[PDB]
Amino acid sequence: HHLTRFPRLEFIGAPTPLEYLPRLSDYLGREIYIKRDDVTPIAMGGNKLRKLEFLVADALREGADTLITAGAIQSNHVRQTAAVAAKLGLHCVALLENPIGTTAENYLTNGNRLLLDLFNTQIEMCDALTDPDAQLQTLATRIEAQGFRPYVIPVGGSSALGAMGYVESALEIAQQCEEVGLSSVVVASGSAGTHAGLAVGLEHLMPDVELIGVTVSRSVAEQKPKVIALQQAIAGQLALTATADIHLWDDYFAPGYGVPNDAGMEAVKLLASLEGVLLDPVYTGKAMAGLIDGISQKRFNDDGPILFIHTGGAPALFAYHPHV
Amino acid sequence: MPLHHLTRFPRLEFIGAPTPLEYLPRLSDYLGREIYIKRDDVTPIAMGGNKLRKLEFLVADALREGADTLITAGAIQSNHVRQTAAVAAKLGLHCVALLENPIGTTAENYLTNGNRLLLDLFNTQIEMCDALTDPDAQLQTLATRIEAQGFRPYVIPVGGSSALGAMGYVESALEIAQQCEEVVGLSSVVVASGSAGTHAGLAVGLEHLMPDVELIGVTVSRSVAEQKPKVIALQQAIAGQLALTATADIHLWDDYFAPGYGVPNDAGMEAVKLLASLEGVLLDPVYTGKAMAGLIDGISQKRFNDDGPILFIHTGGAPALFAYHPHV
Repeated sequence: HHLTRFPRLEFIGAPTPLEYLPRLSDYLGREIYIKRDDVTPIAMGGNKLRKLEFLVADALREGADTLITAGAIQSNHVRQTAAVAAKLGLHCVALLENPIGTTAENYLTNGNRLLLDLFNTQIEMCDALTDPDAQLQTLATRIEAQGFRPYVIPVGGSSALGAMGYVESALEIAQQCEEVGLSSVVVASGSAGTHAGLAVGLEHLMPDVELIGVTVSRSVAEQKPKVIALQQAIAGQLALTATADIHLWDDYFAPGYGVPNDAGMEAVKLLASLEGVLLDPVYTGKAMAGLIDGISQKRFNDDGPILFIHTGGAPALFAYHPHV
Repeated sequence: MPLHHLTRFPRLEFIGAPTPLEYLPRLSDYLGREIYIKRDDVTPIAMGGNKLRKLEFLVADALREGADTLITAGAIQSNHVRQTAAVAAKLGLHCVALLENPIGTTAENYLTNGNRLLLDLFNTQIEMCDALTDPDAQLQTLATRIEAQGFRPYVIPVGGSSALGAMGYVESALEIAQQCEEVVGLSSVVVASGSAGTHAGLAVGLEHLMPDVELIGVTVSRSVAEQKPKVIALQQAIAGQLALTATADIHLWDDYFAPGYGVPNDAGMEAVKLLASLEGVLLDPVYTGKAMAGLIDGISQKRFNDDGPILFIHTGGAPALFAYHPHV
């Protein structure tokens, strides 16, 4: 590796659990393991915290007093960023959109959005995040003009820097699995930092394992370029090469980002009832539905054990109830 | 050494590593006093909480008995019920929950969101009742029906608070002593005092491992006079089970729960807002927000034994935030 060049804050501490799922395994007729990255100590957890360890460390080095990011009203990333800002005495400004055009009260005011208010997040609404990076720059300039020193975190925290958090996650995965068959790894692939980070990390640590990203917002055609771009950026900045192909399945997110679907909700119900594990309607439920259908369709490279990366998202359950 | 009889009890592994014990620099700066936090809200199972430590012992006991069904009781928004149901799902045990509406609310998020929502995800069989007037008797009656179906039920009392359940918090005290060793000299510990198992287990553990430390229970449902005998009964039962004596006086503050169990109050809400905004920590309107409100007032009014470090036990409760929003 030799990746320990980048400054980082310790938000997690201990490696997150890697667990066997004996009831799901028995039901599916396949060995399933889970990386519990939904279990991190800050504000109901999630994958974005691993990214923020690097991103907020960078922010501090720059002497920032404000964090600015963007996402949907129910963004897990925004909530995790708001919580970290609170913890560190930093202001937080969030640029928020309603990506599904709902007026359902729990989507609008409960779940992750409720938490934002608890963290004293400054909320800026926009009609659509059509150009996130650009819109974030305009906000940052406005906030700076008010007398603050802002630091911009991209949507999903998915820069090459943010993605370092998932290179780190792979190291944990590597050591946690050295006593396991191993065949495949499944993760939700959205803003792509998690996917890319694991891609780089797993190429070097567990080259025999197939990494599958189940998309939550885009076709394979729209997503692969994003993931490759980040994979190569991470690789360069760690003085490695990344030659592994990127595997994506885009069948499991219709009709769009932040809209639940039946396979997704049924995946949520299955994991909850068989294992007492909570997924979410936007991300992990869709990714899991992808895993299950992979077994249905004999879609994995071989029939060996599968590792699902639980990236979090469960507070959205309370926003999506009863419907959107 | 004194707590070695704990090894005698079979126990499941739900927690794993010791939960974090963290300094709270921003809260400490505001309050003018060193505040630490024991993060029993961060557990791997279904959004965590104190109840998981009790369940390690209770469910091990159920398994030893050949039980296939966990039966328990609580409020619709009970964290205990939610954690019991999660554990039952995980182990392939059936779960039956006797629920009450403690506050007479018709708010739809209280009736259907938060913890109650999660119950359906765990396939919990739900039995409503008008009021838990006699929980032990009502749990028994329900266990008889369940048994007639051929199930093999294990009854868990409200909050998981039996002497056996309470061993989880005797165990937690051992973690706390270890984690503080060389790192900080505690003066005080603050925990919400509900069904009394958490308070009692800590009381026994802390008496033997950190006898100079002042343990304060902030009541969430009862006056000092109603609550104190419940805590003492468990304290003594726990000690007996471990071949120990427990001579420590139990301390309780009851000024922070009004107008009653499961009703939010202003100081509770302000404590929730303070912890969220200063530390990114999520408390809850029923238990921890009220206990924290007590800690804060205790500092303001100089109620503690001295001016030294305070440890807040974060027992969990956050999923209730979503059920109490926007109001009840």
